[PDB]
Amino acid sequence: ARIAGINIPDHKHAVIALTSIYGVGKTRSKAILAAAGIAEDVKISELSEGQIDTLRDEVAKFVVEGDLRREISMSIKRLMDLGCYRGLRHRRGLPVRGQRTKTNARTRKGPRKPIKK
Amino acid sequence: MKKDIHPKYEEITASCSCGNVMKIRSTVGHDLNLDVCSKCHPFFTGKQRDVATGGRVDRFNKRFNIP
Amino acid sequence: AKQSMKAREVKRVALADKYFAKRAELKAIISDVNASDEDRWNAVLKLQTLPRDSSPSRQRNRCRQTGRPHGFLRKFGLSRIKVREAAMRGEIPGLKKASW
Amino acid sequence: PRSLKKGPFIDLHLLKKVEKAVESGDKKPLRTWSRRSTIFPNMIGLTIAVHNGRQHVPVFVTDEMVGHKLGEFAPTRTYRGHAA
Amino acid sequence: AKLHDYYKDEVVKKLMTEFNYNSVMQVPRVEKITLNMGVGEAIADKKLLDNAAADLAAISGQKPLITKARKSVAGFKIRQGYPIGCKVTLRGERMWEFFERLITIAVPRIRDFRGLSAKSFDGRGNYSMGVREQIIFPEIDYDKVDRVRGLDITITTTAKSDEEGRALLAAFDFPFRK
RNA sequence: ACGACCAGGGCUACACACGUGCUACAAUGGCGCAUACAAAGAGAAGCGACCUCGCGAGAGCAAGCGGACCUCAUAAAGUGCGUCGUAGUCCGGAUUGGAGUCUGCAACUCGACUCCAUGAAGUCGGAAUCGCUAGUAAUCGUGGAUCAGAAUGCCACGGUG
Ligand SMILES: [Mg+2]
Ligand SMILES: [Mg+2]
Ligand SMILES: [Mg+2]
Ligand SMILES: [Mg+2]
Ligand SMILES: [Mg+2]
Ligand SMILES: [Mg+2]
Ligand SMILES: [Mg+2]
Ligand SMILES: [Zn+2]
Repeated sequence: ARIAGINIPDHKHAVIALTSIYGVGKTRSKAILAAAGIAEDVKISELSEGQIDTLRDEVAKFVVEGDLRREISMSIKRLMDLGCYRGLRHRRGLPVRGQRTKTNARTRKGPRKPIKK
Repeated sequence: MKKDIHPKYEEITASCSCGNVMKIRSTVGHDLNLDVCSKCHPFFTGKQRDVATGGRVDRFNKRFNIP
Repeated sequence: AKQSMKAREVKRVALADKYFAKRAELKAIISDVNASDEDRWNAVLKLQTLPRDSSPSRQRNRCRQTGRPHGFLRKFGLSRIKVREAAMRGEIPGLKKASW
Repeated sequence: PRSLKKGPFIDLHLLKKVEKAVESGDKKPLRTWSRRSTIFPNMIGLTIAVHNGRQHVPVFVTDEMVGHKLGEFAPTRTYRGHAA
Repeated sequence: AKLHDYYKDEVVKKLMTEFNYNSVMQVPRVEKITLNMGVGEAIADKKLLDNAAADLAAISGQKPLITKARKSVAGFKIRQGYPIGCKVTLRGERMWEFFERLITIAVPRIRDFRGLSAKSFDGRGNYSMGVREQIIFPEIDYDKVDRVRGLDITITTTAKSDEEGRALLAAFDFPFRK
């Protein structure tokens, strides 16, 4: 049901449903289910409330949701405040991990502009 | 103070990494962990604080010993 | 290419041959898990101290006849143009035009 | 990045100069071209002039800078925009 | 509270010997701390000022007063009476608790903190400083802030001059640049 | 000095337009598990088994191989069984944060790869325009040259068809 302040879907199998939590992906979701001892092919709807309480503890074992989002934001702020290359590139919305800017780079730049004219 | 216009203000505890626990009234509502306070800030203390976990200088020493 | 560029490659081969052993010993120290960290640090700084041209990785295979830095074939030691010219003149044994 | 088993990389001449600056006051900026060297804790508070390819950009070392390269704080290319 | 008791227990004695005040009612004392946010972009968006007011309420614990333009100013496109600011006057226990929280927690949080200026005294012993980032306060969670803003902190004292104002703040271990 | 040596930088820039590609937009599919069938090649400052360690990239030890002997190297699409159930999704994998690994004096600009997290656009593309007549097109994997490292390029090779 509700874990880490979000509602994991009922129809979805447990592994996929836990992936909905930010900070949780197939690898963490698969582990949580192995540590709690619940089969992955069980729907959240089939799961009893007591098992859900156990899952919530396993999710707390990992930073997720707001505490993670904050960490990511603070790290990006760190790079921009430092004045490093990766910080200036975050400032200009230009690709930070090397990459080419002559062409492509439209995920970072977003949709094209009409040549500013 | 006017009733029902002010945010809930209540006593909380702030624990610095150095272990200095301070009882401060505030609006946070949840106990808050602290990384640095006036007691351990280098400028206030006048001496470099013991390297705390998480600091870039601390990470550099754990992963590799310069000498 | 230029005479200067050929001189450069001869110097690089010479310095890499002269310092081959020195570099090998330091790199083994640096990669030795058992070795003390202090020893590893000294070995790292020592390798930095040694000439850059001494690294074998700064050697560009060039055509022996001309010095071209592109189109090198290692079996022959020549660029594509000089390989073609020799193959056509019969100066490379067993090298004939291939059809399959 | 560089393997941890190898340890952080720093030029020998720069390492020498920085240690001399810790021993003396040496507030004076350290003009260097070693943009590939890693920032070590014993450089915090010092001003290092790192080359951008045409000029040495002064950089005041801070605590968040440790573990990064010097060249990360001296942009090499000047882009001020296309139409501007 | 804890910092108020310190003033009576320790600060008054230090000042009385240092300045040779004859009456205990002659020692400088802190009157009020005013927190000010100039939301000059409120003209474009009313919500921006509301968010700033919420931030000020979280930082001090008192509902902020929404300050308005004293006169129309054609330069900034403001007209008389437009809400363009928020202010909080802290007195008593709430003042002493904000002061304590500031020096003890928020001031050791500004990046590249070399010390607060000591010439910012106004000539009458009233100190004024400007936080350039509000995330230094523990109540300001960086995750739910719309935009990082700044605040002006003014500490109004009964000190007669700058010497006496610096001494009162110094006695509370204020981090002056020295 | 338009010659020569060196250290840094650039050739990787980025409002933009085009050429050539890759990967998609899914159910003739995704994922999990079990399992079958190639060809052609390379290799001594090299290919590097086994075993052990690590989630992993990799590492440590160490045999064999100048090779129809050993190694790269366990083809993949396929097949069987489950699951998903037409959703921007168990599609897609761009971007970005954190942590690594390897090569190399040295990976900041500007390497490849790994792990954990993030989960863009995209629901089949206008005018136009390209390739192909049979083991071809389509699709699927494999090797090589260059090369310290660095292919979605290139040159080759077979599988289904
Ligand atoms: Mg010539
Ligand atoms: Mg080379
Ligand atoms: Mg050069
Ligand atoms: Mg080019
Ligand atoms: Mg997928
Ligand atoms: Mg052979
Ligand atoms: Mg869309
Ligand atoms: Zn502290």
